[PDB]
Amino acid sequence: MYGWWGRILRVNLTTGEVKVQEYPEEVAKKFIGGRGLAAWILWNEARGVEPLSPENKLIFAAGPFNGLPTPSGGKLVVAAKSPLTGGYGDGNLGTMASVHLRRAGYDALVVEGKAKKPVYIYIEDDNVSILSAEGLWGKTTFETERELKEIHGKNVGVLTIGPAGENLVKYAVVISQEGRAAGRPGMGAVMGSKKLKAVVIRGTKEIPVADKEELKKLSQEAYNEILNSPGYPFWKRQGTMAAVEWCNTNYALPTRNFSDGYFEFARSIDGYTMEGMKVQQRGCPYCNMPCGNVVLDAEGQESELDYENVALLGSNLGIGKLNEVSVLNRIADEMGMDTISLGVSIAHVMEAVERGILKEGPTFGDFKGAKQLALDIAYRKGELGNLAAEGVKAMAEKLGTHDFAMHVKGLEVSGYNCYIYPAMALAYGTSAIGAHHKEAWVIAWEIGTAPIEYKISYDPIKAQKVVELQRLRGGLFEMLTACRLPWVEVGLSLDYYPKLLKAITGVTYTWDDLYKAADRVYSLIRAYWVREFNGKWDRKMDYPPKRWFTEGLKSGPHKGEHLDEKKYDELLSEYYRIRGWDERGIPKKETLKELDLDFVIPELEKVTNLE
Amino acid sequence: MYGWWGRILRVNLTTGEVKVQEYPEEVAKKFIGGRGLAAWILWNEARGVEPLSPENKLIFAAGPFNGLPTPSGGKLVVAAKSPLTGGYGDGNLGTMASVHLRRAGYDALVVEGKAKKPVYIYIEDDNVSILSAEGLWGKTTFETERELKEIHGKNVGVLTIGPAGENLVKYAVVISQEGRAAGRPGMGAVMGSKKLKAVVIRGTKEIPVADKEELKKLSQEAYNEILNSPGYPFWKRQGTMAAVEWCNTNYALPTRNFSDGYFEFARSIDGYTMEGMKVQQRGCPYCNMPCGNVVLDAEGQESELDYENVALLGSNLGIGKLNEVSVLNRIADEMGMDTISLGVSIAHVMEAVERGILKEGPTFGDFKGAKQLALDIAYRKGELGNLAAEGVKAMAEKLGTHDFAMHVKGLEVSGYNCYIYPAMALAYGTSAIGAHHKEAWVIAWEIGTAPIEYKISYDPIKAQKVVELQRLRGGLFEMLTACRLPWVEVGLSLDYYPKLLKAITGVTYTWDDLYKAADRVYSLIRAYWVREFNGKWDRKMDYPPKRWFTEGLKSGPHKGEHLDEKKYDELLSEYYRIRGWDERGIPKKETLKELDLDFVIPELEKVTNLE
Ligand SMILES: O=C(O)CCCC(=O)O
Ligand SMILES: O=C(O)CCCC(=O)O
Ligand code: SF4
Ligand code: SF4
Ligand SMILES: [Ca+2]
Ligand SMILES: [Ca+2]
Repeated sequence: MYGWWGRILRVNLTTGEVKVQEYPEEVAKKFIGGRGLAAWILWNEARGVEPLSPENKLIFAAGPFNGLPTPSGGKLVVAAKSPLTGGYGDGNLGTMASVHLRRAGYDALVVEGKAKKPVYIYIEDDNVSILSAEGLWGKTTFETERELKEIHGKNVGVLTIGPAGENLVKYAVVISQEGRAAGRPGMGAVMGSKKLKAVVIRGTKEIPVADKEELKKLSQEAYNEILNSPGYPFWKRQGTMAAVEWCNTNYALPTRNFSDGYFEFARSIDGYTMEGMKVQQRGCPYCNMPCGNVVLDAEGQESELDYENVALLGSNLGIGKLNEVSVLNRIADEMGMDTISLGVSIAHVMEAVERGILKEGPTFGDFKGAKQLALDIAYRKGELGNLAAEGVKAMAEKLGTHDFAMHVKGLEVSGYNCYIYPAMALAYGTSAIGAHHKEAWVIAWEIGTAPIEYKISYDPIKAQKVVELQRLRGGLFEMLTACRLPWVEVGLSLDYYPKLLKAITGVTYTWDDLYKAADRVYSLIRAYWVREFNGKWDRKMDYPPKRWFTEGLKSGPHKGEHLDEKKYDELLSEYYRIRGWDERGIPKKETLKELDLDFVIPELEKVTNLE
Repeated sequence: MYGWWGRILRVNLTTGEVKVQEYPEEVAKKFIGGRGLAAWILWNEARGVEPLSPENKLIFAAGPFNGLPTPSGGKLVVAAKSPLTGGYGDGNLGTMASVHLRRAGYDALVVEGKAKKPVYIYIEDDNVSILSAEGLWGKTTFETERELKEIHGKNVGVLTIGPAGENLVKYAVVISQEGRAAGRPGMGAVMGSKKLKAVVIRGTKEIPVADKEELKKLSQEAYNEILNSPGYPFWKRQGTMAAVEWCNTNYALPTRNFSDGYFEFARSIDGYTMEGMKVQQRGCPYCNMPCGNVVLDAEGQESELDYENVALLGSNLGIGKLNEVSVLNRIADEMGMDTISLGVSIAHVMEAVERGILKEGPTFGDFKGAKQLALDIAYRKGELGNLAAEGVKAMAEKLGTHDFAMHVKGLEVSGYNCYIYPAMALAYGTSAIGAHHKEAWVIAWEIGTAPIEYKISYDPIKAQKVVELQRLRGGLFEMLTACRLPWVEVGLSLDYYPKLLKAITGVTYTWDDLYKAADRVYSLIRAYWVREFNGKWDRKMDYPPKRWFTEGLKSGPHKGEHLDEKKYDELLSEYYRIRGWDERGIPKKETLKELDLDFVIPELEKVTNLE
C-alpha cells in the first residue's frame, strides 16, 4: 500500500487504552481520507450517541496528501457528531499537527471516552501517552500551546481548546498556531466534553510514496504556477480580506444580523485597511502563498484576520473599526470559539435588544458591550452569556425569535447575505454540515466577478454548479486533505491533484472516480443525518433562513428584493434530481446501491420508508 | 487698552535678566499680534544676526484671541530669523501654553541670548524664572512634558524641543502635548541653540475685554455653527486625513520625492485606514471639532496623524503601510522635527541612492532604512544623517542634486504636487516663510472640489486668489491668532472674526483694514528677507522647484503634463503687480508708505535700489 498507512490511532480516555486500528486498503481508496474517513468512522462508531456524552468520537482525519510536501497540503479535518447540529459536523485547519501525525505513522486519530480529569494526548511516532493537563485547564489556546512547546520543543504540532471549548460553548472550535481553527459545529465542545485539553504530535517516519520523483516534479511545478499566477501579488496583500469590499459592492456583506447586505463603514474594516495594519504574515505548512495576515488590534495585541471573522464580528455587528473587530477576533481565537457563529449569536442578541425583546444586552455598534458578551459567552457567565453560547437556533427557541435566527440545520450562516443570490442560498441550504460556504462558494460564479480582482435567476443549472462545487470543495479537498485556495484564488490547475494522488498512493483516479467518492461521502453524510435524526427529515432541512424570503435588501439598486420560496424549492428539486435523492432530501436505494453504500439501506429503512 | 495687554515678556538667557516691555497701542492695533507682532520684533531686533547665534530672538507671540474662549482659538506662533532659510521664519501650534501665556498677563514672550547650560523658562503670572533643565536635556519632547507636569501639575502649558532641536537639526520644531508642532523653518533649532529645553506657563489673570457679553454670544454662536455644519460628522472621522484619497484622485499626492502625483498604495495609508486604527482623539484648547487623531503604530505606540505627516513620510517615501508611517511620525514628534522637511530630506536621499549619486542610504519603500535615517538625523549620526539634517537645499548644494531638490527659499515643499496646478505652485513660490501651504491652500479652489467631500489654466485671476487667501491664512489667522480649519473645512462664517476682535479689543476692524494689516505683514517680511539677504534678490526666489517645469506627471490622463515657465512668470508678475512689488519681488517705496512701512525704505535702500 502506498500513500495511506492504513492505520488509525485509537485513544480511549475512559479506559486509558491506546491501540492502533488497521483498516482495509479498499476503504482508503473508497474514502480517500479526511472527511471521507471521518464520515465512514462516524457512521459505524457514533450511532445514536449523545454529542457530548463520552460515546462520541473525535476524529482528526488526515489524508494521503498530508505529511508529504504537496502544495498547501498541511490541512486536517476534525469530526464528531455535532452538539450544535445533532448531525455530522466537521472542520478543517492548517497546522503542523497534520504533517506530524501522518509522519508519525497514522492516517487519523480517533478519541473516545472521557478522562476523569483534564488531560492531553502526546504522540511522538510510536510513543503515545495520555498525560495530565490539570495545570493547563483554564488557559487560553495561545498560552496552552506556548507552555507545551516550552516543554517538548518547537518541532511539534499542537491542537488545543480554550475556555470556550472547556465550558462546552456549542460552537467551540479547535485551535493551532494562534489563528488556525477547525470545527464550527462544535468540535471544540466535543474535545472539551472529554476533558481533553490538547494534542501534541511529532512525526519522523518516512512515508511510502509510489512515485517519489513525480511527486517532487508535480509539486515543484504546482508551486511555480502559483508564484507566477497573476493573482499572487494581490492575494499576498489581502488574502481573504479582499472579499469585504467585493461583498459590499454586491450587497452581499452581512450587516446587522444580515439585515442588509451593505455596510456604510466597509472601508474602515476592509482589506486595504488591514494592509496598513499588518505586522506579520503566517501560513499553514507547505504553502507558498501564506494568507495568515496578522495585525495589531485596538489594544496593541496581535490578531490574525480572515474575511469570515471580520464580516461576522464587524459589519454583521455594526462595528466599523478594524482595530476593534480585531480585538473580538483575538478573543474568539484564545477562548477557542468560532468567529462566525460567535459573531452571529451576538448579532442575534443585538437585534433582540433593539426590538425590545431582550431587556438587556449590547446593541449594534456597541463594541465594549460586544466584547463583554463574547467573554461571558466563553466563560458562560450570566444568563445571557450562557444562552448566546448555545447558538441562534437554540437561543431562538427560548426567546421566540426565529424570525432573525440566521442558521440552517443548526449551524450559523457565513459571511454572504443571499437575499438576491439563489445559488449561494442553495449552497447554504444544502451544506453537508449546516449553513457554511465551505462546500459551495457559488456566489462568485453567480455574480461574474471575484474578490481577487446583475439579475436574479433560478436556472436549474445553478443547482448543477453547487453539486459540482460541493464535489470539489466539500469533497475532494476535504479528503486529500489540502487547501483549495491555490485553485479558487490564484487559479492553480486542478489537474495537479489526480496526478499527485497517483504519484503518492500509486492509484489512478479519474475525475469521475473522484466525483463518485465525493458523491459517496455526501450520501453517507446525509444518511448519517437521517439515521441520527430518527427519520425526522424533509426538504425543509435544506432550506435557507426564512429571512431571505420575508425580508429584502434594505438599500441600493436591489432594495426590497429577495428570494422566492417557489423558485427556490423548484431549484432544490433540481439539486435532489442531480444527487439522486427523494423529495424529502433522502438518498434512494438505487443511489445508495449505485454509490457502493448498500449497508446504509437497512439502517435508514429502520427509521423511515426509503425510495 | 482692551484685549491686548500691550505687554511683552523678555528673558535674556545670557545675563539671566528678566523684564516686561510695554509696547504702544498703535503697534498692537497695527500688527494685531501673532505673526504680525513677531515680524515687527524681528525686523527691529534680529538685524544681521546669525540664526544660530545668541543674538537671534526666539518669539512666542499670541494675540487678542488667545487666553479667551474663542472658537478653536488656542493657537500660538513661534518665530525667529530662520536657521534653514536665513529669512523670516515662523510656525503655529495649538497648545495650552497659548492660553496660559495670555492669562499670565503677556501678549508674547521673547527669549534672547544663550544660557550657559540646559535651562527651561517658568512662568506663573508675574513670577518668571530661568530654571535648570540639566536633567531634562536629551529626553524626548513627550518625556520632557510628562516629567515637568509630574512636578508642577497638569494645569500648565509646556513647549519643548527634542534631541533634533538640541542637535540643531535645521528643520527642528517645538512640540507640545505630544502631537502639536510649530516652526518648520527650524524654530526648534533656535530654541536649542539657546540651550533652552522648554517653557512652562501658567496663567490666572483675567484679561480686559471691551464687551464681555458680545464675546460670549458670538462664541456660543460660532461653536453651534460648527456643530451643525454638514461637514462636521466626516471631519470628526478623518480630520485632514481625508486629503490623501482626494489628492491621489487629483494627482496631487507627492509620491517618491514628488516624482509623481499618484501612489498605487495610497489606500493602506488613507483616512479610512486611519479611521480603523484610531484609539484616541485630541485637539487644541477651545475647539469643539478636535482633529488630532491618534492611531497605534506598527510598534503598538500611539501616534498623532495629520495629512501632511502621512503624505511626506508615507507616499512620498514610497511607504504604503500606515502603521509603519505612524512609526516615523511618532519619531518626528518625540525627536522634535518637522515631519514635512524630514520626509522631503529623506525622499531626496532615497532618490539620490536610486540614481547612484549616493552609494549608501535607503530607497523608496525601505521603511527600516528610512526609520534609521530619521533617528540618525535627529541625533546627527554619520555623514548621511548629518547632511540630511541640513535640509534638501543645503544637502543638494553638497551632492549637486539641485534637479530633485523640492524646496522654495530653502524650506521644503508641502504635501501637494503641482505639476499641473499653477495657483498652488504660485502659493509655494511666494509663501512668506518659504515653501508651505499654510498661507495659501488654493489647490482646492483650482480643482473645484475639496477633501471634506480639469484643465490647466494660468488665468491672471489665480494670482488674486492667492493674495486673497494669504491675507486670511498667512495673515488674519496668524495674527489673532486662531485656527483657520473651522472656516476652511466646515465653513464657519468668516464674519465672526471681525466682530469678535471688536468685542475683545474694542476696535472696529473692517475687512479692508484686515487686508491692509495682512499686506503690511507681507511687505515687512519680504523687507526682512531682502534686507537680511543683503539686497541679493530677484523674482526667482519666488519660483517653484525646477522639477515641476522640466518633468511631468508619470501616470493617469495627465501623464507627461507639467508647468510652463513663461506662463508662470506671467502669473508671478500679476502677483507682484497686485502686491505692489517690482519685477524683483521687492516692495516698492510707494507701497511701503502706503502700508506705513516708511522706516523700511531707508534700511532696504542701503542694500539695493528701490522703485
Ligand atoms: O472569503 C471567504 O470566506 C471564502 C474564500 C474563498 C473560498 O471559500 O474558497
Ligand atoms: O491638508 C492640509 O495639509 C491642509 C489642510 C487645509 C489648510 O491648509 O487650510
Ligand atoms: S492559502 Fe492560506 S489557508 Fe491555504 S494553505 Fe496557504 S496559508 Fe493556509
Ligand atoms: S480644528 Fe484641529 S488644528 Fe484647529 S483648533 Fe481644532 S484640533 Fe486644533
Ligand atoms: Ca484565523
Ligand atoms: Ca500633530
